[PDB]
Parts: sequence; C-alpha cells; structure tokens
Amino acid sequence: AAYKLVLIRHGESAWNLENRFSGWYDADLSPAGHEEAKRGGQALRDAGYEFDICFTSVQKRAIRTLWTVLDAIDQMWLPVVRTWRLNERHYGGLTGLNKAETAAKHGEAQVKIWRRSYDVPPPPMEPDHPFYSNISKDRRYADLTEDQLPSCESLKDTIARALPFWNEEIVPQIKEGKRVLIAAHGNSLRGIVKHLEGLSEEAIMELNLPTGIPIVYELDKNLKPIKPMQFLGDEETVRKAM
Amino acid sequence: AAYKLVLIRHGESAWNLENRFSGWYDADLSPAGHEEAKRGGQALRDAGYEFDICFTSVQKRAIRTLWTVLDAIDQMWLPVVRTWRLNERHYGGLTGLNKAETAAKHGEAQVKIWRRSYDVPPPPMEPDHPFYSNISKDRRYADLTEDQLPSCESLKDTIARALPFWNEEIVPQIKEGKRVLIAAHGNSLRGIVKHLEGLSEEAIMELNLPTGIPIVYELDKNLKPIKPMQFLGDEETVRKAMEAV
Ligand SMILES: [Cl-]
Repeated sequence: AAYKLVLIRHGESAWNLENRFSGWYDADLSPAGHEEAKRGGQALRDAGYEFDICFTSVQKRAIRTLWTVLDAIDQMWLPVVRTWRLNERHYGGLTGLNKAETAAKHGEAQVKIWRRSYDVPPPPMEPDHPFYSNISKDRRYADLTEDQLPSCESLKDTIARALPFWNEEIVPQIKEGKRVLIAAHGNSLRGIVKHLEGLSEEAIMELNLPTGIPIVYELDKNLKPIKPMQFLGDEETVRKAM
Repeated sequence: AAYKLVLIRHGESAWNLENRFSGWYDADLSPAGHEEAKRGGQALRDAGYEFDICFTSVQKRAIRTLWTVLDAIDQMWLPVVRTWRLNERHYGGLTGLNKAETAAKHGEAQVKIWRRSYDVPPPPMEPDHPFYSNISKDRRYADLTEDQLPSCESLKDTIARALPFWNEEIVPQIKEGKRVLIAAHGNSLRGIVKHLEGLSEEAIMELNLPTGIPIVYELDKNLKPIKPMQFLGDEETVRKAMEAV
C-alpha cells in the first residue's frame, strides 16, 4: 500500500561451504552465493522494483550481493551507504573454526547456545586468535571507539549496534518516501526484522531469513508491517522458503 | 609526496566500439573496457595503494570501472559517492549518432568544433531525439533544477558543473588526509586536471587522458601537483600511454 522496504541476505560464502564460523571475517561469496544474488536481482528486475538508496555492511559477501542486485535491476547509479553496524554478528573466538569440529569438542548443547541463544555471546576473540589482527586491526574499523570494536557479539549485541544505524540513517529515508534496499547478513537483518515485527527474543531466535531472496516489507506511515513479509522469486524458490 | 590523488578514466564502452557518441547515455563497459579496469585495479593492487573514499559519476561505465578496481584492490568496503556532476560531457543531439557518419553528414570541420572546441556546445537534444526520455527523463536526474539538467554541453559547460563538486565535496576530503580515488569520464576528469594543473583552455583541449590507467597526482599543502601525472602498470602499458603526451 504505502512504504515498501526490501531486505536481502547474502547467499553462500566461501567459508559457508568450508563449514566455518565467519562472523566479521570478510569471507567472499562462493560461486553459488553469487549466483543466488544474481537470481534475486532478476526477481526484483522482473517485479520492476525501483529503489532510491541502498544500505549494506562493510563486508564483501553483502556488498557484492548488493552490487549484483543493482546490476541486475539496472540501478548501479543508486547511492549506497556502507556501515559496520550492518555487519554480520561477530563470532569471537569461534571465528574461523569448523562448525562440525567445534560441536565435537564442545558438544551440541554448547554450540546451540553459542549460535541460537539471544544474549549469550560466544567466547571473546583473544589477541592470539588466528584472525585477531585480520579483523580487529583492519583499517576498515579504525574509527570505532575502543568500546565499539567488539571482540564478540551475541545476537542481542549485534541488534544493539544495528538499530542505532537503522534509526538515524535508514528510518529517516523511509519516512521521506525513499524506497530502501538493505543488503546485509543473517543476524544484522534479524535485528531489523525483530524491530519491525516486534518479535520476542524467543521468536527472533527461531527465525531464519532465506538467502539471496528479496524480502519485501510493506510498512504503514509508522514503519509498521501492514502485512507479513513476502519473498520475490519463482514459485518453487519463493514457496520453498516458507 | 604529501597528499595522494588517484584518477581513473573508464575504458571502452559498448558504444565506444559501436563508434557512437555516448555523452549522458548510460552505455556499459565493453568486455575489453572491463578488462582495462581489471588491469588498472591490478596495478593499484601491486603498487599497494589504499583509499579512504571514492567518487564516481552516475554512469555505468564509470561505476563499473570503480567496482572492478575496488574489487581488485580488496577495498569494496570503501564508501563511494556518486554524482551526475562527474558525468561525461552531455553530447546533446549528437548523442547516439555514429561519429563517422556525423563527420560525413556535417563535415570534418563542423564536427571537430563540436568534438574539440572549448566553448561551442553541440546541437541541443530535442524532445523528439531517440534518447530524449532515456536521458533527460531518467529518474536519476530528478533532483536537478530545470537549469541544471543540460540538453547539451561544451567542454566548458562540463567543467563548469564538475568543479563545484570537486571544490565543495572532494577537496575537503583530500585536505583531511583522506586518500581519494575518482573513477569518472574523459571530460569530467579533464575538468579536475585543468583545475589542478591550471592548464589553459587550448591546453586541456589537447590533453587526452589514458583510459583504464591509474593517474597518480602528488599534491602539496595546497592541492598543487608537485610533479607531472604518473601512470600505473607494466612498462608496455604505461610507456604506450606515456608516449601520448
Ligand atoms: Cl557502490
């Protein structure tokens, strides 16, 4: 009816098929993941969607997804804004570890906590971690205060540092009538969804947004979903992601 | 070696090998042009260049060049700012016409004026032009005042609407120590070059920046180049385009 917001979670990354925890590691899209973005774009193109501004993280997999979509819908000229605040949730020490092995050393129970709990952050990424410098010392996050640069994040944490950007940067745009497109990650996107739908912690915990599929929201003048989220795509894909 | 400014002119476009006047037409890079950007990006990667902010036009060929470079140098996370003010010069009615035919139909002389004169704009793009709507009615330029949206531009006009961006938006960044990367078009880039080097009109009219090659400027405390523009890449590439000047 009124405001339409589109979200898109990047597809499979190189570390995804390596079965590793990525978090803030700047893993790139895998060929398949790239293809996913390509199809999502095609969906938006066929549905004839138009955007006015784009927001994404400072991570390849998301940015590249955005680029692919913009390319697909012939809107590479749209202004885009990058922000670490839309970054995937920081997985602390688990970063780089193989999920299967981690479950084996620490067990299912423990790993479900680390991945599916709302406010229990994973172990901190210590200075001796294989990716400490790679992440925490990346030029990219130079302007984060010492408190801002996380060593690990729980979904509640991720969400806590995202909503601010959504409130000072995205919301304004939506209110001015700008059709926004957000290309981000599972957990950061969860933050937006939880906020929009006012879902409980338990709820958002069980929600898993589809990858590469355009998620469309129709908001009323108060940025509230006048109906449930819908996914653009071919009968199979769309229905399948339900 | 104080401030570092890097400029890059997009490579061959689809209309380039079709030998057509593009102007504001959003022609995409040709496979070759894409490869150029890739090589250009690779040169920057080998030279280990780092940037903090990027500026480009609202035209595919330039934007895609930027993307390719950022990808090559693993800096896709850099903030990028798009602006029509860095757009290629608007070629008015000549837009879409074949250059060879235009020369034949209007005469070498007339075209050389439209193609190389400093202040003689080409014929205006009339509402019945094949690309009138495609260009002028593009959502993309919706916020341009009736005066800003051009129907044609002389090199002089282009520079006129590019410099204000350069001074108001880019210069500040450079002065704050941010390493800037500008991926644009021949004529808009000319505007920057003419300004930096204080070249004469006759001067910049003759200057033809290389395509796909990273152009490096070293500016002093007052954005004044301290040496001639250098080009990045393997000898055969740099030397080939070096010999141009
Ligand atoms: Cl971009």
